[PDB]
Amino acid sequence: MKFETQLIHGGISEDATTGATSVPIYMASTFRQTKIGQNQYEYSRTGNPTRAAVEALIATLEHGSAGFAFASGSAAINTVFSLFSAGDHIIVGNDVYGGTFRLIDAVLKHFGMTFTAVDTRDLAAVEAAITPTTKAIYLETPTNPLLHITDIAAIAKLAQAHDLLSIIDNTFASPYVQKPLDLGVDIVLHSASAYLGGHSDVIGGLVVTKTPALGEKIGYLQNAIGSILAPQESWLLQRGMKTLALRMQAHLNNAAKIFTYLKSHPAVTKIYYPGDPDNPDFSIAKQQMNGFGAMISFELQPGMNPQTFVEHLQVITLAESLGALESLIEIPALMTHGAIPRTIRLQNGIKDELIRLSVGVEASDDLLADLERGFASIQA
Amino acid sequence: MKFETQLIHGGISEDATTGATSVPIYMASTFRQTKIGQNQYEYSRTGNPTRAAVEALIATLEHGSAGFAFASGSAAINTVFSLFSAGDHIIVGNDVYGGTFRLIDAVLKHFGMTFTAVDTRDLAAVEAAITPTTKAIYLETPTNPLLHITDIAAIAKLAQAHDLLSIIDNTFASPYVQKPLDLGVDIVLHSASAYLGGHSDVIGGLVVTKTPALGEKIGYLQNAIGSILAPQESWLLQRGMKTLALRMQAHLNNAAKIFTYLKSHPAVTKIYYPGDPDNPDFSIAKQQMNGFGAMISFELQPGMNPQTFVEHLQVITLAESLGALESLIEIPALMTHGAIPRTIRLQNGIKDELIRLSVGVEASDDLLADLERGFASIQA
Amino acid sequence: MKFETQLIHGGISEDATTGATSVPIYMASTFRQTKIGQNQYEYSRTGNPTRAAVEALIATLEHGSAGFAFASGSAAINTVFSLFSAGDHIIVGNDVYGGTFRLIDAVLKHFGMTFTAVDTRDLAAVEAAITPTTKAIYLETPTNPLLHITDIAAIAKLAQAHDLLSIIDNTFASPYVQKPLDLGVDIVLHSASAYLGGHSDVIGGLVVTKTPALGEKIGYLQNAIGSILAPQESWLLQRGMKTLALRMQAHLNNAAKIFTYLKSHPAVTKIYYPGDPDNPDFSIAKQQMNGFGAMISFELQPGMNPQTFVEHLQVITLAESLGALESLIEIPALMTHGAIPRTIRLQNGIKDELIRLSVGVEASDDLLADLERGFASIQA
Amino acid sequence: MKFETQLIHGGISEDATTGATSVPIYMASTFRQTKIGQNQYEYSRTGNPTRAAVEALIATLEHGSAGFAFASGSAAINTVFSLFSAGDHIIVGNDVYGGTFRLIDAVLKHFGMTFTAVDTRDLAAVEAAITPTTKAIYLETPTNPLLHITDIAAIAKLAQAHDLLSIIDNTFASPYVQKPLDLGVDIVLHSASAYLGGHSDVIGGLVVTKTPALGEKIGYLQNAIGSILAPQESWLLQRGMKTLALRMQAHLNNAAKIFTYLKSHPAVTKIYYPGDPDNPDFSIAKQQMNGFGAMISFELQPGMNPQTFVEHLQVITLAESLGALESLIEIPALMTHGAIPRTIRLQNGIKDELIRLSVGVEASDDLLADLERGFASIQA
Ligand SMILES: Cc1ncc(COP(=O)(O)O)c(/C=N/[C@@H](CCSC[C@H](N)C(=O)O)C(=O)O)c1O
Ligand SMILES: Cc1ncc(COP(=O)(O)O)c(/C=N/[C@@H](CCSC[C@H](N)C(=O)O)C(=O)O)c1O
Ligand SMILES: Cc1ncc(COP(=O)(O)O)c(/C=N/[C@@H](CCSC[C@H](N)C(=O)O)C(=O)O)c1O
Ligand SMILES: Cc1ncc(COP(=O)(O)O)c(/C=N/[C@@H](CCSC[C@H](N)C(=O)O)C(=O)O)c1O
Repeated sequence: MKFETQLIHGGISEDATTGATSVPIYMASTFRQTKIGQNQYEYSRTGNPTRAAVEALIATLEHGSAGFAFASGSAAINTVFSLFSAGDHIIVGNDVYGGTFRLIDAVLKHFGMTFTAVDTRDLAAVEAAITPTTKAIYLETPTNPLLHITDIAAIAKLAQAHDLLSIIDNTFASPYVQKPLDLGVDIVLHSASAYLGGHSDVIGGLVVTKTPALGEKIGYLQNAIGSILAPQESWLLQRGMKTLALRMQAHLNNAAKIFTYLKSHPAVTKIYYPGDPDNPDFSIAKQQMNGFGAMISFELQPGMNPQTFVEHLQVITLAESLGALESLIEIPALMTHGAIPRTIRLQNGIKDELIRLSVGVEASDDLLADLERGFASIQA
Repeated sequence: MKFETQLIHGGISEDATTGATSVPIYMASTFRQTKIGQNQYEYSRTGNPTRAAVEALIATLEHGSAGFAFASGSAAINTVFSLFSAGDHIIVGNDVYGGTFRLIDAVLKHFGMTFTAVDTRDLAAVEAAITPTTKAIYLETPTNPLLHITDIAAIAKLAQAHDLLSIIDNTFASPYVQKPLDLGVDIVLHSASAYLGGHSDVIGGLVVTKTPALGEKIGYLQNAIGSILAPQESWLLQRGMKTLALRMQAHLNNAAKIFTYLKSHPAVTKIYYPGDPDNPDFSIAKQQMNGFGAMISFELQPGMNPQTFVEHLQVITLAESLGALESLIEIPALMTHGAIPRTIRLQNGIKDELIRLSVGVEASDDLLADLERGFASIQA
Repeated sequence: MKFETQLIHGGISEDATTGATSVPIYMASTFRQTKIGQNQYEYSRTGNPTRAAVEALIATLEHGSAGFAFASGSAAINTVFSLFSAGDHIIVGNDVYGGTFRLIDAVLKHFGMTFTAVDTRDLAAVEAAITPTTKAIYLETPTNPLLHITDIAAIAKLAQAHDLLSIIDNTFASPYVQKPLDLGVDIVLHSASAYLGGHSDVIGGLVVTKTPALGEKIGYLQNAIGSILAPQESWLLQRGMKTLALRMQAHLNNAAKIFTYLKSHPAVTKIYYPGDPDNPDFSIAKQQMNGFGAMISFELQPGMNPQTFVEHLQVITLAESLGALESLIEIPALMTHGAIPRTIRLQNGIKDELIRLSVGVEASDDLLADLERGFASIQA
Repeated sequence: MKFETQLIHGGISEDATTGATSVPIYMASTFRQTKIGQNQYEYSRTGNPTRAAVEALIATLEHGSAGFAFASGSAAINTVFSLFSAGDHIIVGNDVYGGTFRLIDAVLKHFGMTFTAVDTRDLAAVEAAITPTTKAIYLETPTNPLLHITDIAAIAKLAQAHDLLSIIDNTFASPYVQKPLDLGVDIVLHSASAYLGGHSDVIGGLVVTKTPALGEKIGYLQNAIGSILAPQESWLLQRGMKTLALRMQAHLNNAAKIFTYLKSHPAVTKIYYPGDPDNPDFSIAKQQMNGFGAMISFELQPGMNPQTFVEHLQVITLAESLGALESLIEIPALMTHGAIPRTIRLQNGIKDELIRLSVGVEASDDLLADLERGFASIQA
């Protein structure tokens, strides 16, 4: 049907036998069998009706073939990279969530995997990074937290041309804004803690594969490694997913309003927003994004203290995470990207004074009034 | 106090501010902060009051220093082995759960990790397997499904003598029967889907470390990889853990009764039970095990069909998993150990006719009557 | 705060001690006490942090003083009417949900309570029904299922003039559309199974009182009778409430589109919609309702079979309940109002061919296309 | 089967279609229908697979025909008494839980219902209370908190002889100790917050009827009044019920040990325990009770302060409720029976210095050591 209708009714969204208008929460760890092998489900880790349904939904939403729900976005990333073996080289984006940076440096390189960081907006930089042992290209768009917009279909074509895998981290856009499998990508993955759960009460990850033979691989790993999303929280994700469209419009609209508002502040010295029209990413954003996202990062004038600004907001809420109905705000150097050494941070674009604002769903008037409370506290 | 009292009151078992006689279920993904860094909790993946409490409990029960709860026992094993890097060699037990076999062969060896299988009851075999790149010894006791009893304190001393790590998979015994950290081991890990949840409605894993510096390492990995146990199911584990003592006595007692009963059957050609007194493992079992477990594996006479036997039980329940209040039964070649190639299975002790019976909690009379229903369905 | 911001942040919407961006689920039945009496909470039935927060929220949303959450809307109605004693007379609306009819006839009249049904759009009819033993006026607007719009502030003034209580059942409008406490009413009550939970996975009721001395009375009854809303489902209500504004706009807009669409069908012989402009209720609706609701009832031409029409819809879903993201549809004579005798039904406006359509949130195009599938099946 | 096996496998304890070893949690509020009326379930309040299964279990356990799960024990009592109408007279026990006293005085007498309190151990007192408008006999055994043991089969025969209903509140014994439907009673009801949930994290009530025509009546009221037990907490009850036998033995045994221990204290001036052999209730207790319960009430010497005693226990926990794995303790005049006026309390047996101890499951040694801490603080 149309996309709004797929949220309500797509995936598996009911119970065949009873008519229940809500996938039951199958807490059972195991399932009895009449004949061996013939049983439809066998063990809750290998798969169960509750997580099966959330998996179904994220996949129809992403225009892919198979969904896979994981305990966290980190856990999803980890078993996706478990496709690769020692010797393999991966090209990564120069700006990714600090944890993806951490999992690579602190774990994956232990496993014989090598990495090269690349501004994947420069395709020649990407093309130049491809070695005979290179096996994949991993990137986010928009990036955490600078919101660099990368050309998905471009990177996908590069990947196919060289028998590489394309892995896009679609957390910030969500399928309402971007469906990377529709631009040639092989694997799409989400931190469903953000916009797909949307209510600030679920940690989880999602992977959606387009080919069926890579669904086999990601599934075999999901079950062999077991970092699965549990029944209650699979059920909550799917519950929060049903409002994704309604929530995401409210986010996008509010963020338009916050950007025009921050641009009109001289206290604000730089702004990161894919809808900034002097931003060179502006056109690739329009082309591949239905909306410009609801994340804005910005810098204050160098003498101005961002912690003062942030600790004096009162409707906006100082915390990590993003994609929540509540507008969260954060200083990535002191929080989500402290896992990256300060020298690499400043080298890749993340000054110590950067502020990252997950625009939320509250009434726009109350948000601007609140941001004013924070500008007022640093004398502006 | 005493162990039964630690189940009810140990770990964190209440709520400091309210008095609540039950750790609240902290579904929040993130936590607001008044001043950056100084917040007690930050992000539900990194840790939250609900999972923190289950973590506390499994650790006081295991006589260790730190607990870590994971999405599944598999997920716990995976991030424990993420301590190791390419080049490292691990000695493993010749009989481990087929999934541990699978994670090793299908994933871990991709990461440059090498393995040697060893009957860790033969300490000279173990001693002989130790190479200059060997870094750890991983084993279960009792083993899945043959219930080989290994000398924990012996393997621990071997490990310390060679600057190795000892990793014991304590799923079948549980802390009520065995506390391997008390015999010199560094890491203890559980499939909490079995006896610790005990109710057949939770998938989860637990790791407990004894040193504090290895708790730091396992924690850093728990958070960086993210295969964490979610709040609802952390809460259910801890709920099921409170009855572990009551349930485990009932299991052990029933299993004593099932063994004497199966031994008196000529249809039963071989039996695997750590309390079998002609079993050479019998004495190391008495020495290090408070009870003999509630798992029995057995073989029928070669012309007798184990699937007929199993598909004709009606109180006992044909399914995977174990440690449940309900007595589960299973054929490991056709089920939990199908992940091991048939030739390696027969080579390591697992005939195609082996039956594995998780003795449960139902009334012993009803169980023997039921097992009779299955013997009746095969004689000739 | 503006209303959209109160959904996200109003009531109690976080956890004071931790910062948790989600009221924890306090499953504890009881709370320890250091000193007797001086404990803040005491017993989960009497009140707990989880249900306390949902109670807080429905009350700030309704512009009242106290919230009270119940196990179901029926259970809320029952303990509200438990204010009254034998001898008391209540005026009720001629069109109320069949269960309110049932609770009155089958239970409340057993208790010595007397009732008079009255079209509360005719204020003289209401005024004329007031006897010396009359103690309250109970009504819904819009009514289930004919959507008769009653003048709330008019009925409120009548009530105060005669030392009566005004009880309005605000289920169909919800606080986004109507806030009856702002028009002079004493008690507002909800079937939170409808729009406040909004996700078709919560049964519950809410009562909000404006005076503080009637909050005392409703509270004393909530605890003495105990028909309370449990912690998990209190938590889900409040979770579903956060999107009420986003969801309710989508509902209202879709319903505008469905009405214009049904009006342009000659197969449709009569329509019940508070926004029908030839409907005499149209102006009192504009005056007291922010939107016209998202319920439409309609009749087909007398030879046309409504069960054929309904059993041939495929995006719309044949079931009881309403207020769900999914568009539910139903035949009140054969379903929600079978509890009213057929003769009283036809007498009060409910023909056997009436159809009631809870307009939902799915894309409007897919809904009209679907309703066409049902018109096509009866030949029009 | 045997009773221990019915806890694990009785009622509905699995899922027919999947084999799930755990009744799924059917959060759906409503159920789709293919043809009207034909649907097995239709609205979660009227009944759903999750609560249906808990209802099934409490009924097979109680040797009755129909189970009914309610939001709280209070809510169960309230809709059971909703069978009666104005004019009806009920005989009640002189010692019932203070809330049952409150619901009667503060609500039920409003409805034209009249009550007579009677020591139902004296059958002539009961016989003498029966008026032409008397319709039922309501009592608890053991009573809250004095644990008066009443002759169930005697009261049942009295009831049938006079076309009365017998309603026994079986909360303190639980079906493991007493099954009143087996002694001639019509209605059995439980506060499942106590021993049936057993884990101190569920509020709920249960009613079990023996005749099928009274199951119809209690059901019609359950649905019309709606004070139902919600899906998550229905699921938790049934989860806690599976260990009832294991937990209840531990309770009973510990309580034997606590009584002998308290009897040997001269600081303890009076003791209430159905197993006290100088207690005249001792023999009717042996005859109708499998065990003597795990509640002990006792008085200290008149100069000794019970709040000092209680506020100085540290394994035992000062709170309301009972039946929990943790040993709770309480002063009924200052807590659970403050709802009864002090003069009626002292008149019926409840001095201001009475202590009520819900013996729990913790190790007996740790409990006696703890009670010593409280005797030490007042000096024995
Ligand atoms: C694009 C992307 N992909 C993947 C992920 C990971 O997904 P999750 O495992 O959290 O669900 C994220 C996470 N994002 C959160 C993480 C908070 S920091 C974690 C903790 N403080 C720590 O120090 O480790 C954020 O930027 O605010 C992500 O933005
Ligand atoms: C000693 C030990 N350590 C660890 C684990 C893993 O713990 P979990 O991740 O399951 O919680 C187990 C598991 N045991 C279950 C697994 C069922 S098979 C899985 C599935 N059919 C598949 O084909 O993969 C069993 O033997 O019955 C284990 O016995
Ligand atoms: C304005 C109003 N107030 C109160 C309520 C009651 O609230 P709840 O207890 O359901 O949450 C409702 C209910 N409405 C549902 C009830 C379904 S019928 C019940 C069952 N089939 C039965 O035969 O009894 C409906 O019309 O579709 C209500 O519309
Ligand atoms: C034999 C019996 N039947 C029924 C019930 C009622 O069952 P529930 O509704 O609690 O589940 C009970 C309750 N018993 C608890 C109630 C705590 S007091 C309530 C509150 N403090 C208030 O002041 O009101 C107790 O004695 O400790 C009961 O002992």
